[PDB]
Amino acid sequence: EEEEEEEEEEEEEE
Amino acid sequence: LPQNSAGDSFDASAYDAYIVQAVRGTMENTMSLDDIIGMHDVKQVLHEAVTLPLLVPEFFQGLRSPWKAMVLAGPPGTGKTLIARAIASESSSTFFTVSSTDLSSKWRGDSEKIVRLLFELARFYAPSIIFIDQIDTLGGQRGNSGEHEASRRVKSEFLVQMDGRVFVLAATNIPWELDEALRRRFEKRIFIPLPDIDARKKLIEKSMEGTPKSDEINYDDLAARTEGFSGADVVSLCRTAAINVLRRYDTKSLRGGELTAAMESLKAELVRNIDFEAALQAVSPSAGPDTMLKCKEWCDSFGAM
Amino acid sequence: LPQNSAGDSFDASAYDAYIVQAVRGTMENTMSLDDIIGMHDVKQVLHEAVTLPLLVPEFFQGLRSPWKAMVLAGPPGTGKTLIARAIASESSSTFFTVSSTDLSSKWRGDSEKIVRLLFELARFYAPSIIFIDQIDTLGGQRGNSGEHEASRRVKSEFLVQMDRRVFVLAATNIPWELDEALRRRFEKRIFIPLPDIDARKKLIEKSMEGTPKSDEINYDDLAARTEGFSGADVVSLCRTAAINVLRRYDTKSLRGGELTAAMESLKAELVRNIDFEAALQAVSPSAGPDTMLKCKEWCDSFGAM
Amino acid sequence: LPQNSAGDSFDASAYDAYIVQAVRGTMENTMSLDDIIGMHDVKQVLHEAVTLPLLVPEFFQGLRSPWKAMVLAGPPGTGKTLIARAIASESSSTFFTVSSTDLSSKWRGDSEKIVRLLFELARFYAPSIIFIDQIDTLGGQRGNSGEHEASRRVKSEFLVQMDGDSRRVFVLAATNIPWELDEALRRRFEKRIFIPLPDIDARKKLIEKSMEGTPKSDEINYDDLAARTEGFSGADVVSLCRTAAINVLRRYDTKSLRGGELTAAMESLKAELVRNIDFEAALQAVSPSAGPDTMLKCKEWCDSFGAM
Amino acid sequence: LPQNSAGDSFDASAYDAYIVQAVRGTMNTMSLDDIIGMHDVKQVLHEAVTLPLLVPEFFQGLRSPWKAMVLAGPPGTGKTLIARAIASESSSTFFTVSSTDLSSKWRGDSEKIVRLLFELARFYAPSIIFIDQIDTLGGQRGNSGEHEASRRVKSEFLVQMDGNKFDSRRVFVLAATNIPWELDEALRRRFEKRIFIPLPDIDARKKLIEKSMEGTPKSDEINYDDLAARTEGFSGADVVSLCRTAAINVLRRYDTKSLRGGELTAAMESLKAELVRNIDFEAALQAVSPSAGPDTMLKCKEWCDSFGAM
Amino acid sequence: LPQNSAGDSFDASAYDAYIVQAVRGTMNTMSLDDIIGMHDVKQVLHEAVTLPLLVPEFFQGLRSPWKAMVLAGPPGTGKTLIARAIASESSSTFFTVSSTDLSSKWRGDSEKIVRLLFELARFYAPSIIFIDQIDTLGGQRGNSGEHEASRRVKSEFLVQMDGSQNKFDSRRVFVLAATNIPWELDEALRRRFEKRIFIPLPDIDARKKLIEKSMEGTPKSDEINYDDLAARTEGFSGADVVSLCRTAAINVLRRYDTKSLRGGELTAAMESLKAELVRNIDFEAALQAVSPSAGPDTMLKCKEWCDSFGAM
Amino acid sequence: LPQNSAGDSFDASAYDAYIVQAVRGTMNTMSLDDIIGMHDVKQVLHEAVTLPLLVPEFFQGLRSPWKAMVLAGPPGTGKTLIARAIASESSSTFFTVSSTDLSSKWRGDSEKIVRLLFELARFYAPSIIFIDQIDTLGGQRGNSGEHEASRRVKSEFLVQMDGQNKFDSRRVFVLAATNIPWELDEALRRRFEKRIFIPLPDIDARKKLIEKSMEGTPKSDEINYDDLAARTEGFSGADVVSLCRTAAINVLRRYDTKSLRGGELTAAMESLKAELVRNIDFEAALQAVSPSAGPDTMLKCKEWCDSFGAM
Ligand SMILES: Nc1ncnc2c1ncn2[C@@H]1O[C@H](COP(=O)(O)OP(=O)(O)OP(=O)(O)O)[C@@H](O)[C@H]1O
Ligand SMILES: Nc1ncnc2c1ncn2[C@@H]1O[C@H](COP(=O)(O)OP(=O)(O)OP(=O)(O)O)[C@@H](O)[C@H]1O
Ligand SMILES: Nc1ncnc2c1ncn2[C@@H]1O[C@H](COP(=O)(O)OP(=O)(O)OP(=O)(O)O)[C@@H](O)[C@H]1O
Ligand SMILES: Nc1ncnc2c1ncn2[C@@H]1O[C@H](COP(=O)(O)OP(=O)(O)OP(=O)(O)O)[C@@H](O)[C@H]1O
Ligand SMILES: Nc1ncnc2c1ncn2[C@@H]1O[C@H](COP(=O)(O)OP(=O)(O)OP(=O)(O)O)[C@@H](O)[C@H]1O
Ligand SMILES: [Mg+2]
Ligand SMILES: [Mg+2]
Ligand SMILES: [Mg+2]
Ligand SMILES: [Mg+2]
Ligand SMILES: [Mg+2]
Repeated sequence: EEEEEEEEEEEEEE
Repeated sequence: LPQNSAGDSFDASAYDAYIVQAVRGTMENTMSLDDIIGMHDVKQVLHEAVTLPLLVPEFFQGLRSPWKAMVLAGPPGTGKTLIARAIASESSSTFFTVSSTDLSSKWRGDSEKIVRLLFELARFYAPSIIFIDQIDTLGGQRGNSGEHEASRRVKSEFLVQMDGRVFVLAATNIPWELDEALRRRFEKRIFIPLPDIDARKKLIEKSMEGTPKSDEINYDDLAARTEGFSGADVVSLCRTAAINVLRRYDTKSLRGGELTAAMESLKAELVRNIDFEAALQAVSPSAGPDTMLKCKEWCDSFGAM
Repeated sequence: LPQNSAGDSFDASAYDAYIVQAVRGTMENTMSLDDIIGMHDVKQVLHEAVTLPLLVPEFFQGLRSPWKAMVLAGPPGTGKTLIARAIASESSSTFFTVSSTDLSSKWRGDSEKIVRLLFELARFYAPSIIFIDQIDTLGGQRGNSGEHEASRRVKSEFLVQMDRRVFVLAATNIPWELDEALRRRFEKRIFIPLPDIDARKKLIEKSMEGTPKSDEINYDDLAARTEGFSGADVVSLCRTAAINVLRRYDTKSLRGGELTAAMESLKAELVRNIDFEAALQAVSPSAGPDTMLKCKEWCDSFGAM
Repeated sequence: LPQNSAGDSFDASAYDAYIVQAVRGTMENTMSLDDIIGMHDVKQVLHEAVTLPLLVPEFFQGLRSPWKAMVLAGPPGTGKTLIARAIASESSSTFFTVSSTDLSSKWRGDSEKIVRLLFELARFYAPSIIFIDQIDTLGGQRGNSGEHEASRRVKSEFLVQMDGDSRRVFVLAATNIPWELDEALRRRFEKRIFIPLPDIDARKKLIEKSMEGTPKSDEINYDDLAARTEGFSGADVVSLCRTAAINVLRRYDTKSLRGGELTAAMESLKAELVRNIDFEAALQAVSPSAGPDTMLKCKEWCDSFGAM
Repeated sequence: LPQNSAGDSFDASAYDAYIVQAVRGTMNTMSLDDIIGMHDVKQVLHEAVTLPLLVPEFFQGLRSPWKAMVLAGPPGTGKTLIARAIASESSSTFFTVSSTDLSSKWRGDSEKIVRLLFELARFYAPSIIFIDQIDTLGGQRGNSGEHEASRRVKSEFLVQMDGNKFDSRRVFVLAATNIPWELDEALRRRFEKRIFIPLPDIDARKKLIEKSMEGTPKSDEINYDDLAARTEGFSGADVVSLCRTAAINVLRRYDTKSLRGGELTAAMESLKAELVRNIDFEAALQAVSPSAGPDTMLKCKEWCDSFGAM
Repeated sequence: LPQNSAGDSFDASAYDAYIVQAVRGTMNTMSLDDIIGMHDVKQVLHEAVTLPLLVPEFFQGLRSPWKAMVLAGPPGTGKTLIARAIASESSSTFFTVSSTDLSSKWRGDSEKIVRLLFELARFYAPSIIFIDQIDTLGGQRGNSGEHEASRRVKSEFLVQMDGSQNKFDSRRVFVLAATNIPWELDEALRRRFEKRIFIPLPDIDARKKLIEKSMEGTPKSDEINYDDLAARTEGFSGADVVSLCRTAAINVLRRYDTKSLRGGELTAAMESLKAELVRNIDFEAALQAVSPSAGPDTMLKCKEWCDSFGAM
Repeated sequence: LPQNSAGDSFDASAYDAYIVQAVRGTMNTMSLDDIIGMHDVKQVLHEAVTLPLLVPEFFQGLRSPWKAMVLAGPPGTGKTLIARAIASESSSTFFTVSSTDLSSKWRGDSEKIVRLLFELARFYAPSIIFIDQIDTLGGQRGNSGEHEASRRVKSEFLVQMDGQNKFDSRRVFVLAATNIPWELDEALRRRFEKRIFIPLPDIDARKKLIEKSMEGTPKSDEINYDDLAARTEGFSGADVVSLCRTAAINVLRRYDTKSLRGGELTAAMESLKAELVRNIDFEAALQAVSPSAGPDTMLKCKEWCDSFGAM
């Protein structure tokens, strides 16, 4: 029985 | 979970004791049968897809294909949910419900078995009907880059369990966020437009029932002076007039002493035309029209509408 | 979880230990609603939505059913988190105070469960008021560029659940960043203006009730010299006047010897007219009215007062 | 977590074991408030917002309730961290310090719980003092373009926690770009002051307070060194003093003496005065980081929106 | 993570795996007399690194050692050479950090790597950090198209590079750049010595040619004064490239394009003992031109003469 | 990633999967006598690529082999074909890098791709890297209107191109680049390229040899005067002459009637068209029907730049 | 991306899920002799994409088939119709690129579209890419206000168009169309061999366009085609068809048909279809739709195509 978390990314644009 | 019609029983011991308890909590009303005042095509498709193959079951079979899906799109003010509630409280089918909450679990391996148990329950109980509300949050794009790995298995079990009695139905607000493979299984994507000058007059004549109204109000002027209103803002206008009837008097300065006599005098009074003027003077539409045109473009491009 | 009227108890044994702890942690210092200067229409809508169904529960039956939402939008400092505290004070209903740090949910599939338990618990205690503060966060557009897969689920749960009575306030500094459907469910959108030249005189003459004023009875002059003060700055003006009454007697050098009666000699000193000049020449308003003009434009183009 | 005054105990159970470690990592009598010269308004506000509610607490009630925030602003070398260390050293309050690096985590919903635990501990312990350095980040208007989502909820938690029990906190901040602050956050900061470059007379006192203790010649004219800088930033005067004190090592050529007789040459140099040639050759070498457009922008902002 | 002197041990429990590896990944025997010119930088590195180990009682109060230095000038002059020279001459720990050990796609790593780098540089020894090309890393803060995750790194450097009366362990921060006017107005206060390094004059290129040509057999026909008076406007790297083009030209005088395998190893045996005469330099002086016309040198000379503290 | 000589292996654990795949996606039968002209480019390639492979004991000290070259010229001459020829006639691994390999959506991926490219090019072999179109990749560093990622890619090249302080265990890397706009490079990246050389438009003898080379195998007559075809293309590029030969070779198809014959008498007549040779009138028509991509002002600008700041 | 011949399938696992959809969104009612005149374009299209299909063995070695063409000239002349005709006449896959598809939000998510487009065009059958309005994509590189987001798509076109050169997998023929060709690159113009000028006024061929367009079944005495073709100074190839549409819609409006109902409603539209066109509604079509072409574009295009044009 495993659990799952939530990360955060960082994307860029012009 | 209870038993079904015709004497059977379900054996759900393979899944855990909380998946049953979390999918059972979605399965005696007088909801509006005829009081939806537009969308004759949607009533035609629903009446030919749920009732006529269940009254004479040989009328739609095989080469005469009965339908299996519908993805209603449109502006956020028209009546998408009311038709689902009407066909829920009208017919004799076990109406299910699916949100974005009943398909999420903290553990791993429990976000995919819920959909399987749901479709197994729907194909076991009755000729059911599922109403997956706000499906644009459930099924997005599959092979993206900023997507967690938990949604791909949900959409995979969804598309693998889609083939199935069961008549699925869903309603969106943003239709272009749906998957490119998801629209193939939706056999009809019907656009729901805002009501025109002909429908608003019937809307006012139905929404002003039971309330004592003066015989001077002209429904054509009210139907023509609301260029831009959605479905809900007209009902908000009819609410605001009957509340302006209350606020015309003085009930804030006085309290306690014989107020029920003044409240009875308020219940005696009736709605004039100046109350409609004050109500229409101070009610704006919900949103400026761009999403209506964008959903009309999407249903003209990819939809069968 | 405590009980309610008629001794029933909630069966919240299908939720985790910290979810129920959060919803119980977000759940009567007597203010008065006539201790707020201005905003007559806000008090009118709050009256018709909270106080009158308690007195006469038979007038609100059909079309005259009470309101279900409200939004106060405007500049910062105009009294939006004060009417919520006043209506929390002088009512028998169960208050709530939801924010954005209350829905953190580091795991997956918990924020929508907290929102569902919050509404399912507010519909248990039968008169309830929910106050979502600063709904700019967790109330953005559903199809924005940078969004997660959980914020859209939170917004969808708000859209599903807002369709035994509750009443939901809100507060915003930037109302144009709200959604379309979530803007639609708020049946009352009300602009809050900066105080005029009449309300500022009332506000200073209400705020200065304890400290002895002697000869500065030119309250018309003192309310005509402040041009664009934003309501919560003229309280800082009076506070700067009282501390300037302190500042004229040099107390930086008096160390230990008789620091009880020397400050009792500052407890009998009156706020003369010399202090308000030295308080007006040292306090400036915090903003320019660009956000005020844009809020007025949005509430004139979309506001349902 | 320690136990506060009156022997109470904090029940931190719902927070994880690393949030509490971070807030514990955020948590003397070395300096005093007489070391800092100038800045009369900041000393007055600190005196009637930190010190005076400890001696006479039966006077600051009602309309005269003490202040609850402050933000300093000015040129980037004029001294606004030194005032925070001085009020940390001359007080009996559990002094916090918070930068913009210990509010960060790559998990969803850990940047806005550190702030909530921070304000709850600052209320729980004592009449505390929170000092947030470089607040131009975690500022910025919320209607900005290219703003990440969690950096909006950090500002929302800051906006909710900073208004509202006789438990006193005093949020203190410092920045160089004050016009890039949030709209609804520079309302909560009840006193926004300006701190200029030193005038013609404060630089002489700064020269004296730096060069006291070091043996110097009796013919150093302080008026000429005071009037000859004319635009120095306040830290560049201390840098000028350090250069004029190390020039007496750079005058005797100690670049080739190594091992033998060098260790006695430093003992011979340790008793040598700092003459006028050192200050002339240090004035020919040190120039300030000029471009006073930052000072003029800060002056115009703190004269159009500043509440001294 | 290794130990240090006096047998202590670091405890990195609050950091993940790939952060301490990214700081571990940035942790022969040439002398400081191989640098020609640059007396100011030699003097500052002397009284900031060398002297606080021999006599520690002198640098106590107002004579405390420095903490930073920015080298700024034209490209190809000896910025990255003095750093490796002072790395290989001293005994302290040397961190060669650059703008690619400070970036990751997650949020909250790029401002933790800097904190871990400064914590290790303070824990280990009187170490030295060498931030290369700081013009990339620290710009002006209130800028136009600045990303959000660069303000945190600039503020992290700005907060860590100045912070009690106890625990006086030393950290020296050396940095080099060639467009120095884009530095932040608050970051130039931290770097409290901003010396400028110029292009070599007529008396330094003679010594550079005489230093670079030792090790190969040459004739006594060449006049180094004429070669120092004709190579005008040359930087250091172009003078070394000229001195390399001469030896490859004396390779080029014997045509080996027709030979293939047969006695080719024995072909250069008559050439590996050949001298370098004046024809090679008289061809290489028109083979090689400088790299850039002087505009950046004039802009740096006008910058460092108004904001420079040498 | 496969192994190299002496059976070692690469530990690419600190990078993700898509970076390794994006670098692995960028990794015969020609010769160096197929390039008409360009003597000095062949000279630098000879004394920097194929001579240290045979006699490595000679190139030590001041005669260390070069590790840079940029071929900057007008856009008609041979600048990619020489790179493909030196890739074919060698034994070193080749890395072709354009400007759309070093691009990604996230933050901090282009620098890791450049770092992995240089680490694999040092690990695998005495390799060689061909960065085509360097002006879209290394531009200027202080111009108005550039993103905050191109400056970090430029700083990555500036740091990685020099280095290797350890004088022992020296593995060879050789960087080659082609450019049409040579006044659009940063000065600290222009300095890192030793041997910046110019590639000119072909002269009379080069055009004569190119027409003589490109017309083998195709049957021709014995009355073609190559001196007139050499002297009449005054101003042609090195790539327009093959276009002239191709138009003169399909003019023998345009001379007969295949546009009138529709279907029938078309494939039965193509069987005897393969033996018809090419006479002078086809070259006259092709010379009248082909004009060069003229405008020699850009050749003048590139030649003045390579004469002021060039190193050969 | 369904399939191709011989049952194989593409492996686009290295790209995103919106890039492949934006490329898949790119993939006729005329014959090849419907487009009259300009037979040089027909010559290049015959010896480029038509004839290598039947005989694959003749086009090898020096006589390799072409791989580029440019259709420059005045607007409204028949470039898109030629592209659609050569698409539908053969069995080639037909892509179509404009400037409105090579633009997205994320940095570097645009140059993957061109690489995926060319990889798909090589992966499928011998195909045709119709890059329309190339004056927007490829200008000059060293410009004054040149942005840094289109230089990479310029360089990607330059790299991808010419790329190892023998033993060809399948042919790929890229088209172009522009109204202004002097604002082009120098390394993108060179990849476009066989540049072709097409002229607007073909006066005697406009008579053939009249005879193929003016299909009016009544008015057997209204044959004034000589003056109607001699009054075609500056009339482009589309304004003639628009004039025929105006005349054929004004033959039913020169007679007063406004409010003719009540009695015999079905007869008023049936007695109108046989009305004979005259010169009076033809005068309305003559002085109504004026030609909007000036000699500042055509003379500059003839001055450009005479110097750098390889017919
Ligand atoms: N045709 C209609 N007949 C009766 N009422 C209608 C009609 N169209 C709209 N309404 C009114 O609009 C309101 C909202 O409609 P409904 O309850 O279906 O939710 P909805 O607007 O479909 O939800 P969403 O915001 O997701 O579109 C209802 O209160 C209803 O009174
Ligand atoms: N109209 C008013 N009547 C009485 N007091 C007021 C009024 N306006 C402002 N104040 C005073 O100003 C202070 C700030 O008011 P409040 O907390 O409502 O600001 P706010 O606008 O809700 O804050 P935010 O800008 O974060 O929404 C209150 O403490 C209140 O005492
Ligand atoms: N009024 C003053 N009296 C004495 N010393 C001062 C004064 N102002 C500045 N200093 C000097 O400033 C140095 C500390 O720098 P400072 O306090 O200016 O930080 P800061 O530059 O304000 O922080 P930031 O970089 O965030 O602006 C000390 O060495 C101190 O000698
Ligand atoms: N003063 C000097 N003495 C001896 N050699 C020098 C000197 N200056 C430069 N050189 C030579 O120049 C070459 C390049 O030096 P270096 O790498 O330091 O340039 P750089 O300043 O780092 O270039 P940039 O900083 O612009 O990238 C070195 O090989 C070195 O031998
Ligand atoms: N030579 C021609 N033969 C037959 N039809 C022609 C000819 N020239 C023009 N036309 C007609 O002109 C109409 C317009 O042509 P088309 O749609 O190609 O415009 P276009 O050239 O694409 O416009 P633009 O140049 O602005 O892109 C077509 O319907 C076509 O029938
Ligand atoms: Mg709904
Ligand atoms: Mg508020
Ligand atoms: Mg500071
Ligand atoms: Mg360098
Ligand atoms: Mg090329």
